[PDB]
Amino acid sequence: TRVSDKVMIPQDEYPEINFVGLLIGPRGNTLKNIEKECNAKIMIRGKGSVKEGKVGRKDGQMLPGEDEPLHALVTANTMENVKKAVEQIRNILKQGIETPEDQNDLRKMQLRELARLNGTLR
RNA sequence: UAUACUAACAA
Repeated sequence: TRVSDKVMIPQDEYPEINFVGLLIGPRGNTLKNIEKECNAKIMIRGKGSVKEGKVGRKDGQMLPGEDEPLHALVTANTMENVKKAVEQIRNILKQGIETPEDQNDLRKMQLRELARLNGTLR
């Protein structure tokens, strides 16, 4: 008895940017956070998901990157738990680094969650 | 020049 629900990333305009980053966190703060909240399982699948085609780490495609577009598959037990979980996740992607007019100034805040956490805050 | 980027977990 497990429910699934991934978050679609606007790969039509943006590649994967901090969508995978912010959604993850340092090592995976955002991932484990929502995981400990509604008992969900965050796992981004697609091109830029497991830092296999980005910078920082080593290069060398290991997982197929021609099928999955760019989404963060979040599992759980009930649709309710995964629902609220996906909600926050959207607040991270939907806004990403080009957050709506609601904020915009805090567009870089998605990087502060990790920064202020590891002292990486300006 | 934190001018913040973090990639895990899984695949």
